[PDB]
Amino acid sequence: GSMSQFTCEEDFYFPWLLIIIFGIFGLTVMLFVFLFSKQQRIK
Amino acid sequence: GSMSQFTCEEDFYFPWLLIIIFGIFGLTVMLFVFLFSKQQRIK
Repeated sequence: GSMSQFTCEEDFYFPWLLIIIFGIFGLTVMLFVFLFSKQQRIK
Repeated sequence: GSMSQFTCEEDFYFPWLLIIIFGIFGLTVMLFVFLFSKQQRIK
């Protein structure tokens, strides 16, 4: 009633860290290939 | 309906589906680079 505060139900139970790691991996893979193609470098 | 099922007719993007797609992406990216290197390594 006085202050407003919320809380997560999952409480960091499920493997969220695993998802994060994988997420960056995919984004990095594509992001790398994209920038690499623009650089026009074989090495 | 106690249990639940997912079908194409439903026409709805589930959360688990997103994980699956990404999963194969990462595995394919590495699996591809690995096989690619082996294809060049040997004449």
